[PDB]
Amino acid sequence: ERSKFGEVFHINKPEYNKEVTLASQGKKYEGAQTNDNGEEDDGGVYVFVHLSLQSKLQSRILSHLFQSAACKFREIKFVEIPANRAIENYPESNCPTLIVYYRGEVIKNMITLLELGGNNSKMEDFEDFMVK
Amino acid sequence: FNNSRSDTLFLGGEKISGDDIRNQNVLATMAVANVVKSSLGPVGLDKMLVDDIGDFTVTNDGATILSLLDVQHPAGKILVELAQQQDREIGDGTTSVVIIASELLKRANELVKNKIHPTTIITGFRVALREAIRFINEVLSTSVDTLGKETLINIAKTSMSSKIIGADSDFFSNMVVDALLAVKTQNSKGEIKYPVKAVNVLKAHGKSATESLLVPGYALNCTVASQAMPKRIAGGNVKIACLDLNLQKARMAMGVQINIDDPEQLEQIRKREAGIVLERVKKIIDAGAQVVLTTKGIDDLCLKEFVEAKIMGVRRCKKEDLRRIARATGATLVSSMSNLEGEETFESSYLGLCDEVVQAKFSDDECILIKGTSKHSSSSIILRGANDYSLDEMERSLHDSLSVVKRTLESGNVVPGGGCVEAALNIYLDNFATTVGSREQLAIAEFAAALLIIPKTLAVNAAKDSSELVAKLRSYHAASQMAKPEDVKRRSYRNYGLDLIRGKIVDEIHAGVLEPTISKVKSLKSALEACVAILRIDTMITV
Amino acid sequence: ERTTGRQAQISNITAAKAVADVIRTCLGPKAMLKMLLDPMGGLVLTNDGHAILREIDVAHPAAKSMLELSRTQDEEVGDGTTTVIILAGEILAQCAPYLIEKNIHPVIIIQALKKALTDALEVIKQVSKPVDVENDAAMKKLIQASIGTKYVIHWSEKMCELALDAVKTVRKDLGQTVEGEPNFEIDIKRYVRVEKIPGGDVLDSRVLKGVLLNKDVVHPKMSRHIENPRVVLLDCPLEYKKGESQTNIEIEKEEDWNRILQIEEEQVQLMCEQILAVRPTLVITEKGVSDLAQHYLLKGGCSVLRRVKKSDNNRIARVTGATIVNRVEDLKESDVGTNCGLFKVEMIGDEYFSFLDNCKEPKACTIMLRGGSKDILNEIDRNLQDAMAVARNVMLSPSLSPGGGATEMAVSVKLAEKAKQLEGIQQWPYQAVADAMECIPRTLIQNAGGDPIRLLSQLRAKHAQGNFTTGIDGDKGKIVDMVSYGIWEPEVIKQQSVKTAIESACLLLRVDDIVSGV
Amino acid sequence: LLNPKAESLRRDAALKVNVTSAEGLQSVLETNLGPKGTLKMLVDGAGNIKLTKDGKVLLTEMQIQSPTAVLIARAAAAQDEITGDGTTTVVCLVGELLRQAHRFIQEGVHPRIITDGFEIARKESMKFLDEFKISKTNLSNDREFLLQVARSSLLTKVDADLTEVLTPIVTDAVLSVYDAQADNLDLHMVEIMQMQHLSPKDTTFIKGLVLDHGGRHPDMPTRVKNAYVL
Amino acid sequence: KTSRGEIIISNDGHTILKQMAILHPVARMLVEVSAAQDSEAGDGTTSVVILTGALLGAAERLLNKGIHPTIIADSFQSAAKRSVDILLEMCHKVSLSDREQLVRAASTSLSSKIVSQYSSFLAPLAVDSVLKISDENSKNVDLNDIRLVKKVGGTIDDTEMIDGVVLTQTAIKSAGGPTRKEKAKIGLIQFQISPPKPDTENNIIVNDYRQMDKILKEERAYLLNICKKIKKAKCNVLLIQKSILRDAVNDLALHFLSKLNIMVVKDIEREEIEFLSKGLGCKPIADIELFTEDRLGSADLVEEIDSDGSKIVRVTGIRNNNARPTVSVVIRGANNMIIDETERSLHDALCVIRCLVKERGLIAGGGAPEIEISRRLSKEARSMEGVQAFIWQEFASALEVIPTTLAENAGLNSIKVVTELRSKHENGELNDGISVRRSGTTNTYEEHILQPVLVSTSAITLASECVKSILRIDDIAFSR
Repeated sequence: ERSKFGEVFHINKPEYNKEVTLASQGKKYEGAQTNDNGEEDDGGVYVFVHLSLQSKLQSRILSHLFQSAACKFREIKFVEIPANRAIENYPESNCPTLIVYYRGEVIKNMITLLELGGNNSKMEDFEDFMVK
Repeated sequence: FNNSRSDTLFLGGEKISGDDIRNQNVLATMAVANVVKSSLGPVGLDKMLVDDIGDFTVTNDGATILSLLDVQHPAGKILVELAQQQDREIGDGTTSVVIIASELLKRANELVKNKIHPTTIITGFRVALREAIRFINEVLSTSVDTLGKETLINIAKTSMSSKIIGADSDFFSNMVVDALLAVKTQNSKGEIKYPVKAVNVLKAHGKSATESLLVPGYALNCTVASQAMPKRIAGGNVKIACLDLNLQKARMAMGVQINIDDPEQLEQIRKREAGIVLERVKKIIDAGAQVVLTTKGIDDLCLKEFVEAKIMGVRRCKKEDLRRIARATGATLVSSMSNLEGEETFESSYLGLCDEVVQAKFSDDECILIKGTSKHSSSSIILRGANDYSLDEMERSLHDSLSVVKRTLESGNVVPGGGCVEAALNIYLDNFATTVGSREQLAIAEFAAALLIIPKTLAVNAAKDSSELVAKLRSYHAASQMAKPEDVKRRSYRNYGLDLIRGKIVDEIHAGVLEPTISKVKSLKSALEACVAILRIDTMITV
Repeated sequence: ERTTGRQAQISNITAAKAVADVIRTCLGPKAMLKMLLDPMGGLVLTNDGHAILREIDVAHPAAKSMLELSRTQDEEVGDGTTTVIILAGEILAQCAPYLIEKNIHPVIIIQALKKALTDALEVIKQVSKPVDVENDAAMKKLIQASIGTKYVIHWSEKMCELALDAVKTVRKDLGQTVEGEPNFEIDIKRYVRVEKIPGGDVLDSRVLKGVLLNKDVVHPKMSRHIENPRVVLLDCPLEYKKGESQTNIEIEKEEDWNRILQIEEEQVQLMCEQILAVRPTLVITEKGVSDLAQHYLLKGGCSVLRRVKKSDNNRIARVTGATIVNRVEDLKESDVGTNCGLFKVEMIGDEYFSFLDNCKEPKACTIMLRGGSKDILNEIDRNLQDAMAVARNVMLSPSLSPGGGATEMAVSVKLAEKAKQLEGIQQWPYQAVADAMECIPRTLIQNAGGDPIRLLSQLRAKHAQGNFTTGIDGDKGKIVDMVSYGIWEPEVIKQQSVKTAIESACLLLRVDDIVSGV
Repeated sequence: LLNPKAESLRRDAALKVNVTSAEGLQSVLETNLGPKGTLKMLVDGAGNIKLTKDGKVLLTEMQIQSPTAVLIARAAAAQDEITGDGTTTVVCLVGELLRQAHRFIQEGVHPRIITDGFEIARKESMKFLDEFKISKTNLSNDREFLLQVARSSLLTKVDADLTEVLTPIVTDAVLSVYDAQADNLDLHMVEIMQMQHLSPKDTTFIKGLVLDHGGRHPDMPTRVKNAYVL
Repeated sequence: KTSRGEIIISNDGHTILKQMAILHPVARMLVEVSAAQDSEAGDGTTSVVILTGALLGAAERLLNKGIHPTIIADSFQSAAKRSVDILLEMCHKVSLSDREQLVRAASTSLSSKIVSQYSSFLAPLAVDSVLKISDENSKNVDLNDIRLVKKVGGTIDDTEMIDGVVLTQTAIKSAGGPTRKEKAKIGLIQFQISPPKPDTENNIIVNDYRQMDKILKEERAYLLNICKKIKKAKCNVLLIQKSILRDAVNDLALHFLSKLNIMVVKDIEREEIEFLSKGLGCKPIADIELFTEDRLGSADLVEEIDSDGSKIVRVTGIRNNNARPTVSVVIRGANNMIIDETERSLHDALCVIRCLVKERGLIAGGGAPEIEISRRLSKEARSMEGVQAFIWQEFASALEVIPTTLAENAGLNSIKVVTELRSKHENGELNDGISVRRSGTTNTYEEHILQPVLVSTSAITLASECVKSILRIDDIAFSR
């Protein structure tokens, strides 16, 4: 506890840096607080950001894998933004893209995720990633 | 094609009507028929379904295919809803319903092209459906020719054809058929239904498979607790006392715990606790019982009286088994001895008579056999074979065969399958149409011809020449019906179907291809309902 | 969306042929290399069939099914990863003209394929030769084939012995008419995992007839050697227990906090007495065990192990027979795991040990592997896994079949001879299977750089008129006697490959359409 | 017999592509072999230009598009981590061997036969290398041989004018760290420093260490003789 | 198919027109005509549209002959007046005081529904429900004042009229709920009984235990004062509108009301309040400050009726001038389908009875009146002169569209049916028409196929008005 998220959240462009930026926090009683600084001494939330295009194979496969992870990894935040609404001129050549944030900072930039494990990606390929 | 962008009638979306809609609906139904065709009959071929992600599944189950099939058409989804309703009501045969509906819609469209109004087609099809229902009722039969004849024996052999037991099916089928036929009963309120669970299976390594025995009685899956009691008592005449009241050592009080250090007081408390059960046991011994069956178990201390009295006690007995044994032996399971203000078993009032009761040793768990009841009509199957692996395989095969034969028996009103109904209805409706006219003859004839799709599809799925088999089936049915007015038949008989394994026309009643009347009636009625619903759509608007 | 007619069958057959052709060159010691090009700039020249079939992406569902079959066989059987796909593809290609040109219904082809599978199994049994599974020398010689010419070539001599000893420890040779033939019930994945012990040499490795536990005594004042061990397994922890619903502790005086400790002592003492009622010698609890529980159990004259993973208990119940009870109060006298060998904890290589072996046959064991470095240990573990898989294949049937394609050629010849006398429409698929069986010798000839036609014809003539032990030499590339050159493969691998390939071909032929659906 | 979003080479197309890539790489690295070779000009796009001749550096810095060329370059790069030289030799040998193998294959020779012949020739070449080498003496007065070796190494990389400067510097630097004894050799004992605004020929050898930081007072002595270091 | 992806299949003209999303402004006149027919007649929305189309075709043909649209409209109006007169002449009059005729008409209307064998009870139910408010010689009576209350449970035979008004919500089932009260006054409350809940920013600030106690006492006092104010107005039945922001009746408020002998009913929707505004004759109360006796109703007794699980609150004996006998028929049934079908059947019966009340009498169905009127108008138009004769002939020809459509939809020979009807009408009068039961032309009157005359009269009038409106539009312009 806390069982904070439990599902994949939709992101609109105006709130991208709110929902992703908000990786930089814990909550009350999840860490030490000090004089004139209420921030937890520990790290923040792992946020898995999916930049998707509905037309692409891997995007469809990942929508399944991301929600399936969300159902078990209750403490991990999973979000999805249409790729075309995240990056101006998002190129199809990078599609799909996964960026992993932590404590407000960028941890992974995985591009054309069809090669991140099997072409027919299984939860085994995604759970092997999530533990790295 | 693709009629759209009308120059007039500016509405909120595109609109079409008439022959275009009729042709589109016919094409959609033909597309669905193409998907469901290969799944008809036991010899059908598997089809693979692929999603938008990349996963796929393979199966020949028509219901599953239709449930997972992606159909995007206002008229196409009618067939999917039809199949779902049939699965809810019948649970099987959706492929035949869909094929019949598609053929009926195609023939109705052909009639429409022949200047036949849709309403006339619907009326004629409904008249044909009513006549077909009447004929089906006329050709119904109950569970007959099942004892002493190869009717359910072939069913068991077919179910056993895919298992090791197939080699000795010639005998195991007879065993299972006799076991399930004997247990015929009215069930509840004259429902006329065979028991849901019956015919226990046992394993043995003696002799061979052909020596498998049918126990003339019941069997209990438990032990006799202490080994000091005889395993077989009173071979000439053995009585069984069935009691539900527990014989386990009772407590002085439910809410009082015994913490006593005085030997005398401990002895008194133990004497009372053991004496309650000893009196309960004595109420059975005084009745002259030789075997005691207790559902809630028997304690070791109270078994001393039985051991001295040479009475075999049984613990952890099943309530249903004891009730059945008591009823078959003329006794009744005693729910409790606390009648009014007394405590007794009514000696000689609830004791059943049996010819022989013996603890029989078998593979894995042992059991106690109760044989020689006054009227039980049940039996247990003892499996014999070369080794334990064969015995277990035969046990599973016997379970499957009993399940299928019980399903067949429970249907007290069945009709021959394998295309018999379809061909007979085709011939009957062809004859009937020649006496109606009034613009309904064409519709009735087309409806009759529609039913011929099922036998044709079955023959095609059998890798045989469908034309020849269907023609022979039609000739046999016509010959059978033509002799009806003469009230004499020597070579003309009905109930002939299509053998999809040997590619021959055989009597399905003897072969073992029968289906319940409700299944066929609902299939035909729902197929016609779906066809009518599709035909009633002559305008489509997409906003 | 929808495919009707022969088009779907043609598509499936083409997909199968495309899958097969890629690995067609993966057989034999002369197997050619392949280039795998990722969308990025990286690439490899790996020649491993499993790697080729794993890193290759196929869009057609039939190709995906074939790849899944090969991947499954890669673990179900120790060999035949590429043979199955090649054989299935060749059979499908041979049967294609009958379905397309001869207008033969798929059902006839499937039935004929099943009959040809039965005939091929019979022929494989006929041509196989027996082996001495009881003499260690023959087993070592046979298993050295899959151990030599590898990183473990240096220790092959002891590697063969270690693998054979482990397999025999897990092998149960029993035959009777009561329980049937167990088929040796050999399980390597679960109850043969190798324990890597740093230090020592391969020759120092030993096979433990039981389960080895790395959990040391939870308290120094505990027995480390029991000559009459008895194992009892429990799950519920031995510590302070709260109520099922919300539990609150209210203490007024500071000294009254000892009430919780007193309650814990009482509960732990009761649980320990219940455990000791069964005369145990070692208490294993999956959950945590309090110090008071350890003291109480020690007072009873038994050892205690706490926080033991379920993986250890799963094998302990197999090698010791101890029954695990979730609740301590429900423990029964019959749950005690009697017939246990020892609790010796002798340390090897500065590592903690706990041996639970015995002179029984629990179909489970542990391999105590030693080595001079971690890399050596890992390589030896992988090679031992491969060698034990090969030994399991050999011992599951005390016979072997000639290699170099001799078995396939003999099967083809016998199948053709039998099909000549069937006198039925099914004769065509039997001949198709017989011709497709020739794929292996064709691949061997092509990889050897010989004549793909003349050499195959000579081999077929030799099989028809001579013995069935003639095959293709890996190095010379000529037709030679397999027995003389010591070229052999286990019969189990051949039988499984043929069965799986024919079954896969039948399953693919059954599918006559692919439709969209979710 | 293909799948979407994929491309494959059939028949002998793969062999032809590999041979062409190897020939291209050889021609790229053909001109820089030997003291009479040329230099390659590399532009990173940020304004930095590198004029390099060493094969290892050229392969590492230069981008390669042909996958076969990438594999060849990566395989040849192993020379740097083992011997430190011969990358160009490896590339040229691979290119010519592939040329000859392709020429024979056009005549119908199977690739496996060529591979076996190459292995046999490799064994024979190892035997010839063993029989052909010359054993160097352990004399401490071998400074002349070290100078010759340094000159041979430098002439391949320099314009033949800086050789006179670098040969003695390299020889002395290597000899000072490794005395005439078994012990061991570690090039980390030789420090490498760079200075700007100086002539290329100014390169010199320093027996000891040079400190980056200097004095910050005009009265400190410019030179100190026999100083005690604190 | 709607823009939301839902697929709607139905042969009802009203639903088809609504879902068609007609964009042409003039074509929406057909939707308006259908709505008017539903409001007045309640049936025949297809017939009015067909007549409008036929009249439009006739007008187009007349225009092709060089006739100005205004003359077309005037002549169509005259022909419609004459046709209405002819139709009224042949109508078979009935009396609202004769329950037998109304019951027969209701049974005939209900025969088209699945519930047929139980029509012997549904027909008299609707007849009595309408008669209790229409009596005789009441001219037009609006059936919308009749409320159909559905409740799960019972069977088809279980029904009740309640001459007063029926509420759809149950009484408080918790402690203190009287479940009934005699000599009760019923008022409509729009507010909720809860502690102070300002709509703007608000909060409770506590700095001491005494402050918390004072706040709690103030909240309880406010609840008690609200309950006492409700009681002082003599409102013995409390009807609280459903709300999700404020508790309808707090537990303390419930106890206070129980001590005050006030019947409490909550979870009331807006539709029920609107219906009770006329059923009870009272007025809504915006806030407790405006809660007084003048805003309350009256009733002899209000109680919850539970015979076989009905659990329905009813109000009887209002005896208020503003209140009217808005009969609320109670519909019961174990299955939801039973109650839905009963509601639809009763609505159809009420529409038929309303058509009878507005214009007493029925006419033969199957297009017989259309054929007879067409023949009479064709015969009479021969005496006319000028453009009027041509327009009357065209109108008479167009009138035969309805029988032609009926014949075509029935699968009968289109041309032959019209000739058979015309030949038969030479001897009979409003007796022979198209019947789907006989698949041909038969004596509809003897077949009990009867339709109210008002349906045909309103159809003719609406078709005439629609064609006049369509022809009167001569230009289209944009306005924004």
